[PDB]
Amino acid sequence: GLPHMIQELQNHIHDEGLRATSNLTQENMPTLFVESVLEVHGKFVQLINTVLNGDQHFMSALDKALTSVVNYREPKSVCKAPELLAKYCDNLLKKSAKGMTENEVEDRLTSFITVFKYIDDKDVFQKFYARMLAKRLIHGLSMSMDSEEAMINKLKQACGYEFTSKLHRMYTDMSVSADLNNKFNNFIKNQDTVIDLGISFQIYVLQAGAWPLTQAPSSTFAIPQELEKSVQMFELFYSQHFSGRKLTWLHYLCTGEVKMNYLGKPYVAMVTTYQMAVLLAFNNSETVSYKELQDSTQMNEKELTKTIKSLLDVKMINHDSEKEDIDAESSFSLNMNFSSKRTKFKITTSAVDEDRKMYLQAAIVRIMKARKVLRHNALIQEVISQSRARFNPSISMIKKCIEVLIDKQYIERSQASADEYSYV
Amino acid sequence: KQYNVDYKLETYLKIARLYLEDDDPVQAEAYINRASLLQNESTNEQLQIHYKVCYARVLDYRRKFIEAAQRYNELSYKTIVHESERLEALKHALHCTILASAGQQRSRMLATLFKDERCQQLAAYGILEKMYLDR
Amino acid sequence: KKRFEVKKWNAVALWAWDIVVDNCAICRNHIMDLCIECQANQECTVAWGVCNHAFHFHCISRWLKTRQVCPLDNREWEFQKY
Amino acid sequence: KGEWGFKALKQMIKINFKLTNFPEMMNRYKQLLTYIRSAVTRNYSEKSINSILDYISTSKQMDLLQEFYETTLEALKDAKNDRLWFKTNTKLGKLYLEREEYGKLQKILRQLHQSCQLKKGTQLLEIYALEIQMYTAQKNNKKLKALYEQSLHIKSAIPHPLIMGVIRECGGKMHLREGEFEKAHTDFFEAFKNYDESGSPRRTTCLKYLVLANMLMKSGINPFDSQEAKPYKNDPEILAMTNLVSAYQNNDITEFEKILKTNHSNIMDDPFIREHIEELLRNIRTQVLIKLIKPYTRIHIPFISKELNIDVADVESL
Amino acid sequence: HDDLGDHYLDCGDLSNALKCYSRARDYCTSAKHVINMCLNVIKVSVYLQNWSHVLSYVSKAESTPEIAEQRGERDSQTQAILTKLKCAAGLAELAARKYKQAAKCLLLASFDHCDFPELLSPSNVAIYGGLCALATFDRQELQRNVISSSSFKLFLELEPQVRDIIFKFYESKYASCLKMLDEMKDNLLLDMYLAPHVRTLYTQIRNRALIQYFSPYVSADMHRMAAAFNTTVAALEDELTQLILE
Ligand SMILES: [Zn+2]
Ligand SMILES: [Zn+2]
Ligand SMILES: [Zn+2]
Repeated sequence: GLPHMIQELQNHIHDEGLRATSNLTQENMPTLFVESVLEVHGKFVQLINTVLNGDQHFMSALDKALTSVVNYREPKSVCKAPELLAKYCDNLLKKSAKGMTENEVEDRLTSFITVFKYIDDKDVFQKFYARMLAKRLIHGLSMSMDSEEAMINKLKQACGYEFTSKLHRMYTDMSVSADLNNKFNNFIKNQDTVIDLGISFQIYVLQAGAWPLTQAPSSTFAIPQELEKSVQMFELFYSQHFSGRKLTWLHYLCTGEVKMNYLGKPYVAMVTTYQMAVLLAFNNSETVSYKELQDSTQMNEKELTKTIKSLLDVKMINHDSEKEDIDAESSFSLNMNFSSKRTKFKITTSAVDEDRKMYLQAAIVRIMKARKVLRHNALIQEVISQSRARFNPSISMIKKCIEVLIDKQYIERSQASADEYSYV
Repeated sequence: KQYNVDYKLETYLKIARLYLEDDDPVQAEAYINRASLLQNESTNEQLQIHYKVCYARVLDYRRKFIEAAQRYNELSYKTIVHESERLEALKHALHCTILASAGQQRSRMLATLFKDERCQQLAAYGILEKMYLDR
Repeated sequence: KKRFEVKKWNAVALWAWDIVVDNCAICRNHIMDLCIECQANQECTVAWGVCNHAFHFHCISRWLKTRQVCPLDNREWEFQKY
Repeated sequence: KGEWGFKALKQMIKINFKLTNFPEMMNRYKQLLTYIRSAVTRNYSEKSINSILDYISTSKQMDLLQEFYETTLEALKDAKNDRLWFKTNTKLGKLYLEREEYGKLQKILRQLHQSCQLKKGTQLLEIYALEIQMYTAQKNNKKLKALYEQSLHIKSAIPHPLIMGVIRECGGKMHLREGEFEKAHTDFFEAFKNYDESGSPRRTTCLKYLVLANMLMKSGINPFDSQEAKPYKNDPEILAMTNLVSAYQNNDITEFEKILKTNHSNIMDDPFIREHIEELLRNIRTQVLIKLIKPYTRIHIPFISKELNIDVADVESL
Repeated sequence: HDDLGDHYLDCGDLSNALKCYSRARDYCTSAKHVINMCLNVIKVSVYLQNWSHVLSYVSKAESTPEIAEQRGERDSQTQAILTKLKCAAGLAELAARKYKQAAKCLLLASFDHCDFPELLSPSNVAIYGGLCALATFDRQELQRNVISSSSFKLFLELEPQVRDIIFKFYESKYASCLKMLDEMKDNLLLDMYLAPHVRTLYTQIRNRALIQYFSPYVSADMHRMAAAFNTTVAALEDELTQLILE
């Protein structure tokens, strides 16, 4: 009776969702997906609120159907939905030129939080959003700090403080970087001896643990000699200001301006430090060899070839013939005759997993039968102590297994306290 | 510069050893604490043996006699080192156990050293056997 | 002064603690030691929190059976990393 | 115009400021402000202006700065006063407190909410921290407690780690005064974490208070065992506190009393440690007494007096 | 009804007031009006010195809103009614020879919400909350409800004598505590709502002190005990004989 119609309407909703989400263009797919799911959810919630005075079971089945459909896993393919939603967030929060007032963005985000709540795989979306927010903050592509703070607050309300723990630290790092720069300027200005850096220095000091950026590459990039005084002075300032910390300069994320003024006044170019070391090495003569760049910039082969290719895209330097492949000559040369047109020239662009999941689920079930009641921390500790024999567990995987067993009616959350589990 | 783990481990062990020869147990322990964080990721067996020897020496210097005795005893079970080095590690373990505070841990260490058949060659086997028998 | 000078440099750097963890706050032994409990009578590893405080797994297990907070920052304890 | 054009205009602004000519300076500044607001998006130009007025403006020019601040405050109320008004208010109002800004804040607060009948957590916490600082300067303990409990209601804010330092330090101080050492410890730890993350002067004051709170809650766990507090363990202003903890934990009366006597004019001078030190030298004495009488079934009171350095009457009272 | 109540308050007639209240009790529509009328009837019952009606109305008021709003809502921000009813209940229980419950339900008062000087002044409120707690509360709950309570600190500094009495009694000091109790007894007897209940309370306090004085001892000197209790050895011996007998 009741379960039969509940099940049949659940399949009806699921098929309606698939039909709505199918036959969509691959270019604007995030926006269409978000809008379609939002309109379906709004229509269904209106239909169930206007009729029969709630009937909680109907929207419970609707939420279950949405949760099942959003985690639509293709054979061997990962769930693309969290990445899609993260890209939608990044596009909404970026500085588009088509209006996009702050109030409308906030309304869109607070409406989007509903479809966000169904992800159930929120760690992939969290990592994607963290990476894209880091890029946006570093490159200054955020249209408003208020919108980013509002989005982080909405995410915190949706899930919790622990979910938005690193993003809060990134936001505070951006907030305090300006104060750090002002204090560094005061420190160099108030020194007993005059300090002339020769460079207008602005830095973004970020938490290593909070930010996804890391010195994962083994690049041996030699520092340019002109801006070594800046790094030495800032290291001294940081040592005098914050005790017990160390600095690891991300040389692949720092940019800067090189000005040409005696070659016909061709305005100023803006390039990364990787693209600046080679230009500085070009000061010896118009033509240089790969050996000279290797000995000067001391960069790895991959990074150096990437820099050379990017320079060729700029047409800053060129090869006379088609001998730019892997060889020993690599006789690059300047192309000053191809002068710039603008001024800014702002260029900026598993079997083991399944085995571990099954082991964790079996361990959780066995422990829950052993105790018949436990707390979250005690359950996690017991699971770790039991499964440490084969592998080191990940807390995210343990929590996912706990959630999937709660859904499977193996264990239940206590009515009095939500952190207590009981075996059923 | 991002040095390799072996270079940092070797430099830390050298600094700890130099501070030990300077009779500076606190700085030796400070620079062995850094080495202990890198010893678990290095693959050099010689580096691990040197770190274990230096850690045992630091613990012995800090008058952590029972811990240094256990470290020396487990270092005397390593087949990589020479026979003389293993015997010296066993002798140091025996000396630290004799110098340790009387208790359950010290009694168990004394029993373990007595069960070893190589403790007879050490010059303190009589003291070891008299302390093992609660005499 | 030069032929192709540099005007501005927007640096990006990551700051981290020189020494993150060197001793469990509960057992007072080093974080790579045997937690003082496994030392006297015996796998001992590190168990981090949401505050990234890195106590011994056994020491924090014994602490959690009496107190629900982190020993250092006195905030609600949540497991992370192992 | 453009970037080079605006930079040239700023150079001319500097040049005209060099030769004073005050009326021209004011009307030029007003026209610049109006043009900037009416044409270009504020955010980036405003942070650039904020960075501009700190490198040259700090050198004396007190009356000119007062006039400029007055004119900016008067001419910025008409459009919006949210970007830089908070920081200039905190900077200028620390010393004077001329009793006027609070009045209009109270008037607008009464006007805004009750008349109409949190999405504003960050600015609410900022104004709460400003009120907390002013009331701390005025020594209003009850108002500080009320402000702390009122700010505790905000759970959707992302503030600067200096606001969260001020309010958490106020909470720790009020918890210390009331006697809740467990809450004071975590409040002071949070305040010190925020102050260390951003700041410098008010950093080795919440660490001392956190040390005192940790020692006042039966101790256990060294405060200088976390990442944040460890580098400042050997700080000249924290050496006394870390020695006090090293003596308190692993209790020994001699070391504690020697550190107290040596730093007679260093630690126990502010009314926060000097008031709470009498609770110490009693908890550590109690722990020493407990450890001493553990293996005994009958013990002489004069023996305990000799061991604890206190006389017979104090031993009996303890 | 409001004018009738005001006239009855300023006139003093109570029988017709009781008749009007009985007639109007059946007409209740809003909880707030019931609250005001319950407070008024509590005041008139206090004036009449009839505590059974006070207890019945207090119990009705507590049991009406789903067992006092279950566990408990956000603490008193501007609703000073709860402190007023707690103070009235404390006065009623104290006047009913029930000191322990009076202290229990009187200690839960706030200075910011005790600004009505028409039922019980802060000075005598602190006096009652100190004396009853000293006489009836054990050491643990006296520590956790008086010395540890920060809200009662304001009341204690309002009347420094009671604060000193409690602090000296708690810290095993009885000569000074009993001397100051005797000194303040004369002022306590001139009071209105405490005097008939003072003497017994005092004896209780003394007895408590006596017991506490022997709590940490297995052999005690009678001379030092008598000196600590401001009495001769013979009187102390008689008092301890009576205490041992019961
Ligand atoms: Zn430990
Ligand atoms: Zn262990
Ligand atoms: Zn913590």
